Amino acid sequence: FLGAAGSTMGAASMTLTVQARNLLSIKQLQARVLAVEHYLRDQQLLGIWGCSGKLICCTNV
Amino acid sequence: ILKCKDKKFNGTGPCPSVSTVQCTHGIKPVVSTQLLLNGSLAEEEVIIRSENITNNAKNILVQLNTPVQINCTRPNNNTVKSIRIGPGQAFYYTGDIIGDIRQAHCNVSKATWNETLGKVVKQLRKHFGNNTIIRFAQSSGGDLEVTTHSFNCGGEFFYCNTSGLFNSTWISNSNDSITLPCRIKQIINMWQRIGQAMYAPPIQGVIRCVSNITGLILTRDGGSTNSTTETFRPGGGDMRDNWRSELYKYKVVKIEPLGVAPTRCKRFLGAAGSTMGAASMTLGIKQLQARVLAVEHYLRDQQLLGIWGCSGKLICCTNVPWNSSWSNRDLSEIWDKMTWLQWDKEISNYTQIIYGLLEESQNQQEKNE
Amino acid sequence: QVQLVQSGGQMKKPGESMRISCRASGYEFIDCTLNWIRLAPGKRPEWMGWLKPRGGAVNYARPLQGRVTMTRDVYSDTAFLELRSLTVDDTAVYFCTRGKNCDYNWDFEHWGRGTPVIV
Amino acid sequence: QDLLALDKWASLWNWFDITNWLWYIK
Amino acid sequence: YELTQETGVSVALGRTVTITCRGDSLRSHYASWYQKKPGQAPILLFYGKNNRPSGVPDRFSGSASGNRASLTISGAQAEDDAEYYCSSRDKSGSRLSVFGGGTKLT
Amino acid sequence: VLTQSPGTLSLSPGETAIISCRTSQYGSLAWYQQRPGQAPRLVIYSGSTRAAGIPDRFSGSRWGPDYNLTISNLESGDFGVYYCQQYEFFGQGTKVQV
Amino acid sequence: NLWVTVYYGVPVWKDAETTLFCASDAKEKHNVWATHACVPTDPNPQEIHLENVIEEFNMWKNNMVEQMHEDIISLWDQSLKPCVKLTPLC
Amino acid sequence: EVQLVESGGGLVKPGGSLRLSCSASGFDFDNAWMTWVRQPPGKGLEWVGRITGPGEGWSVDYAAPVEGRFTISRLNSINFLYLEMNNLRMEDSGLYFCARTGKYYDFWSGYPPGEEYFQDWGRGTLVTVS
Ligand SMILES: *[C@@H]1O[C@H](CO)[C@@H](O[C@@H]2O[C@H](CO)[C@@H](O[C@@H]3O[C@H](CO)[C@@H](O)[C@H](O[C@H]4O[C@H](CO)[C@@H](O)[C@H](O)[C@@H]4O)[C@@H]3O)[C@H](O)[C@H]2NC(C)=O)[C@H](O)[C@H]1NC(C)=O
Ligand SMILES: *[C@@H]1O[C@H](CO)[C@@H](O[C@@H]2O[C@H](CO)[C@@H](O[C@@H]3O[C@H](CO)[C@@H](O)[C@H](O)[C@@H]3O)[C@H](O)[C@H]2NC(C)=O)[C@H](O)[C@H]1NC(C)=O
Ligand SMILES: *[C@@H]1O[C@H](CO)[C@@H](O)[C@H](O)[C@H]1NC(C)=O
Ligand SMILES: *[C@@H]1O[C@H](CO)[C@@H](O)[C@H](O)[C@H]1NC(C)=O
Ligand SMILES: *[C@@H]1O[C@H](CO)[C@@H](O)[C@H](O)[C@H]1NC(C)=O
Ligand SMILES: *[C@@H]1O[C@H](CO)[C@@H](O)[C@H](O)[C@H]1NC(C)=O
Ligand SMILES: *[C@@H]1O[C@H](CO)[C@@H](O)[C@H](O)[C@H]1NC(C)=O
Ligand SMILES: *[C@@H]1O[C@H](CO)[C@@H](O)[C@H](O)[C@H]1NC(C)=O
Repeated sequence: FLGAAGSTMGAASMTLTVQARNLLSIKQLQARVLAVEHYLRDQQLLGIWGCSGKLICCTNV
Repeated sequence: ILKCKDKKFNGTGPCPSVSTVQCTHGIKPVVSTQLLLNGSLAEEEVIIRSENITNNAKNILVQLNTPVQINCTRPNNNTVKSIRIGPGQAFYYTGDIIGDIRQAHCNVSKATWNETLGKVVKQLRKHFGNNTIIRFAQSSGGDLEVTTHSFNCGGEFFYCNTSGLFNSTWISNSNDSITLPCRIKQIINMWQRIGQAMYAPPIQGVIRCVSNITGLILTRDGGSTNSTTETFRPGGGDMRDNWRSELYKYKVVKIEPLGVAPTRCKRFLGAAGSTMGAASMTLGIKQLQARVLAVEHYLRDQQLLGIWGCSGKLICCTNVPWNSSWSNRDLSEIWDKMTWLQWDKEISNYTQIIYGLLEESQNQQEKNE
Repeated sequence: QVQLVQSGGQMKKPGESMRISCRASGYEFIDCTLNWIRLAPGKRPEWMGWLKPRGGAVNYARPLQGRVTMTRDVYSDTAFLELRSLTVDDTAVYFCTRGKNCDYNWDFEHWGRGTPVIV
Repeated sequence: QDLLALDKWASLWNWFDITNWLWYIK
Repeated sequence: YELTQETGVSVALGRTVTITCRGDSLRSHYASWYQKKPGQAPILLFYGKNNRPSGVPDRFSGSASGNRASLTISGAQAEDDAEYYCSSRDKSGSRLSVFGGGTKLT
Repeated sequence: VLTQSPGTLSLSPGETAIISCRTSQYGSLAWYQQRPGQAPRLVIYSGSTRAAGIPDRFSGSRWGPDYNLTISNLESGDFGVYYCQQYEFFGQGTKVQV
Repeated sequence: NLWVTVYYGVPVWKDAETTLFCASDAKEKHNVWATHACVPTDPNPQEIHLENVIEEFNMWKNNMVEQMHEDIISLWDQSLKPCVKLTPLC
Repeated sequence: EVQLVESGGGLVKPGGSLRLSCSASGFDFDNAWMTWVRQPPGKGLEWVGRITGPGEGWSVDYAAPVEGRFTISRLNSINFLYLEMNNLRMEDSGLYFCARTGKYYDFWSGYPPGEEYFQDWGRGTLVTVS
C-alpha cells in the first residue's frame, strides 16, 4: 500500500497502482460516502486536466 | 432475484425453469400458526416440502392447490368504553355485551376439508411407504399459540382448537360444516419474546372474516419402528415457517458483470443459459444503505476498468497472454459449448491470478515506458 | 460455554408420577431445541421426545404418548419433564440433552449429569 | 472502430474491385 | 432456377458417363460442382471451371460443355453414386453465387 | 432398524477395536461413548468427523450402510459403553471391557 | 497464441446476502404493516425468462426469510412505540 | 482439419427470429471469408449469403428470397460467424450450412467477380419453422 513512500521516485512509480486500488477500498455510511466523495472529486479533477487513466499524464503546461 | 417457476418445485435442488426479477410479488404478512391463510396456492397439486422428510424435528410445509374457505365470527355484540388514565392517554376496554354472550367459532366446509386431507394423504404416501396408514391427530402440547390455530380477524385475535380438523386415520386402501370453538385473547405476545406483550383493544360490534386456508404446517411423531403408521400433528413451530411458504421461489443473486476470456486480439441477465459467443453479440434507512452499496460496487468495477487500460465499455482486448495452465479447451469449444457461468466456475479459483497480471504491472510497461 | 444443570434423583413406587428439571445456561434458552433421553442398563437408549422453546412445542415418542409431558419456564430457562405413571420398566437414568448445532437437532454434544430413577 | 483497423494488412484490398480491373485491363 | 439442372440419371456400376447442368451466366463465369450424399457433409468435386480440389475421387472426370456444365463419372461405385449439385453466378457481373440445385446420379 | 456387533467385546489396552453398526435408513450417524457413572459423550458425528476434544484415535466410516468405528491404542479412559445414533435411534449398545 | 480479453457485462451471478427495500402499491396511513416509506412498485415488472439453465435453490437456507422476519418484528415494534403504556393497569 | 461446428436454431412460430452460430478452428479466419446456404428438407442446397473479406469490403450480399430477411456478422476475435435470421416465413427451414468460401480467378477466361467455391463445410444444424 504505502510501501516505497520513503523510496526515491521512479522506483516508487511502479507502486502507484497499490495507492489507486486501495482508495474506496450511519457511521459506516458517513465514512464510506466521504471516501466516495473524495475519490470522485479526485477523478473529476484529473479529467478536467485532460486525463482518463490512473497512470501518468504529461501535458503542455 | 431469481425465481423458480417449476410448478412441482419442492423447495430444494435443481430448478430447470428459472426467471429473474427485481421485485418479488406482493407478500401479505399473514400471521397464523397451524394453517397458513391467504398467501399463494400451488398450481397443479398439493406440494409437500421438508428439509428432511424423515427428520422428526423439521416441520413439514403443505401447500394446497385449492383453497378451503374458513369463516370465523365473534357473535358478541360488544360495546367498548374508554377512560382517561393520564395526560393524553386513554384506556380502551370492553364496556358490556348486549345480546347473548355466545362463543367465537370458525366454520370449515366438511366435504372440502375431507377432500383436502385426501389429497395431502395421497402426496404423503409418496415420501413414505405406499402401505402406511396416515393418522391425523391434534397438537400434542405447547402454549396457546402453538396448540391452537392463532390468527387475527377484524382486529381481534382468535385462538381456535382445530381438534375437529385433524381427527382421523387414513388406511392405505354433504354441505355439513366443521365448527371449531375459538377463544379471544387481548393480551398478545407474537414472536414470543421474554418481557414484551401487547394489549389489543376490543373492536366494537360483531366481527366476521372470510379467508382461504392455503397451507398447513405438520409435524411427525416418530420414535417407533414396528408401528407401521405415521402420525402427523399440526404445529406452529416458528413464525418464519409462514414466510418460507411465500419466499420458497426466490433466491437473491449478486451480479458480477466482469469476466475474462481467451481471444486472439492483443490491443440484462438474459442469455445466461445461452452459450458464449452467441451471448457476446446478443449482449427507509435500508434503501439508503442499499443505494450507496450499489454506487460503491459500480465504482469498484470502474476502478478495475481504470487500472486495466480499458476506459471503454463492454469489450476490451488486453496484452496479457493466456497461460495454457488456465484450463485450456483450445477456443473452439469454450465459445461454442460452454456458458458464461460454467466458464466462471472453471477459472474462479484462478481469477485473482489474471486480475494480478492484468493489473497496472502490464500498463506500466504499456503506458509509462 | 454450554451447561445443562439437571436436577432430580427421586425414588418412586410403581403407579405414581415423577417430575425432573433441567436448567439451561450459557446459550440462549429460547432459540435452541432440547431433547430427553433415557438410558437403562442392558436396554436400547430410547429417545423420549423433544421440546422447542419459543412456543414450547413438543414431540413425544410414540411408545410414551399419553404418559410423558414436557413443559418449560422461559424466564428461569428451565425445562420440566413429567411421567404420569411409572412402572418397573422405567428404571433408568434420564438425560436432558441439546443438539451440537440446533440447526441440526440430532447431535447430542451436551448432556446433563444424569438423573437416576429407580422403581 | 471495432477490430476493424486493428489488423490492417491489405495489399489485395477490395477483391470485388480487383476483379473489376484484373482482366478488364487485358 | 437460373442455373437450371437435371433431375437425375442412372448408373451401371462400371460406367464412364456424363451429367450436365445449364445456365447462361456460366458462359461468362467459371463453373462449380459438388457431391452431397444425403445426411453427410457436401464436398466440392470441381474447384473452378478447369480444376478439381484434392481428395476428390480419382475416377471422376470431365470439365464443362459451355453454359451446360457437364462432367463425367467413371468406375461407378454404388455407395459413391449418391447425388451431385451445381452452382455459379446468377447474373453476369453479380456476386450472388446462386446454388442451382442438383442431379440424382442414381 | 439399527443393529450392532457383539456387546461383550473384550480387549486389553493397546489393540484396535472395531465396532460395526448397521443402519437400515439414510441419515447422519453419530457414535457416543458412555463412561461408568458419567453421562455419554459425542465421539463421532456425521459418520466420520470427530467431536471437539476427541483424540485422532477415534475414527472410521463406510460409504455403504455398515458403519465401522476404529479405536486404536486404548487407554484407561476408554473401555466404556458405545452407542450408535441415527436420528432418534441408538441401537443395542456394545460394551468394551478388558 | 491466445490473449486475455476483458468483457464487462458478462451474465455471471454469484449467490449473496444483501439488504432489500419494501415496495408497496398505493399506501389512511394507519396500517400496522405500512412504513409509509416504501417506493412505488413497478406497474409492469421486468420479469425476464431465461434460456435453458438449471439453478440450485434451497428455501431452507436463504436470508430473505430471516431478513423478512427481522423486518416484520422491527415494523411491529415501531408501530407500537408511540402508544399508551398501560403501566398503571397492573 | 478445419472443424466447422455450427450449432443453433430450432422450432419457432411462422413469425419470429433466431440466431445461428458457426464456429471455426484450424485455418485463417482473419481474412478468408465465409458463406451460409440453406437446404430445405424437400429440396437441394440454395444459396443464402456470404460475408466479404476483411479488407475486401467487409460487406454482405444477401440472396434473391433472403434479401431484407437475414443478416450476417463475423467476430474474428473468436472465429465465430453469426447469422441473425428475422421476419421469418414458412419456407425458411432445413439443415442450414456454413462453409468457408474461397476466391478463384484466372486470366484467359477472366470475368469479374469470377467464381467462388465451398471447400470445408460444417456438419449441419436443423432449423424448422411451424
Ligand atoms: C385473508 O384475506 C381476506 C380477504 O381480504 C381477509 O378478510 C378481510 O378482512 C378485512 C379486515 O377485517 C375486512 O375488511 C373489513 O370489512 C368491514 C366491511 O364492512 C369493515 O368492518 C372493516 O372496516 C372497519 O375496520 C377498519 C380497520 O381495519 C377501519 O378503518 C374502518 O373504519 C372500519 O372500522 C374492514 O374494512 C374484509 O372485509 C375481509 N374480507 C372479506 C371478503 O370478508 C382476511 O382477514 C385475510 N386473513 C387474515 C388472517 O387476516
Ligand atoms: C434425509 O437426509 C439425508 C442425509 O442428510 C439426505 O441425503 C441422503 O444421503 C445419503 C447418504 O447419507 C445418500 O445416499 C446416496 O445413495 C446412493 C446409493 O446408490 C449414491 O448416490 C450415493 O453414494 C449415496 O450413498 C442419499 O441418496 C441422500 N438422499 C437423497 C434423496 O439424495 C436425504 O436426501 C434426506 N431425505 C430426503 C430429502 O427425503
Ligand atoms: C424435491 O427435493 C428432492 C430432494 O429432496 C429433489 O431431488 C427433487 O428434485 C425436488 N423436486 C423438484 C421438482 O425439483
Ligand atoms: C362462509 O360464508 C359464506 C357467506 O358469507 C358462505 O357462502 C360460505 O359457504 C361459508 N363457508 C363455509 C365453509 O361454510
Ligand atoms: C373422507 O373421505 C374418505 C375417502 O377418501 C372416507 O373414507 C371418509 O369417510 C371421509 N370422511 C368424512 C369425515 O366424510
Ligand atoms: C380441544 O378439544 C379437545 C376435546 O377433547 C380438548 O381435549 C382439548 O384440550 C381442546 N384444546 C384446547 C387447546 O383446549
Ligand atoms: C348491538 O346492540 C345495539 C343495541 O342498541 C344495536 O343498536 C346494534 O345494532 C347491535 N350491533 C350489532 C352489530 O348487531
Ligand atoms: C380464495 O381463492 C380463490 C381462488 O384463487 C380466490 O378467487 C379468492 O379471492 C380467495 N379468497 C379470498 C378471501 O381471498
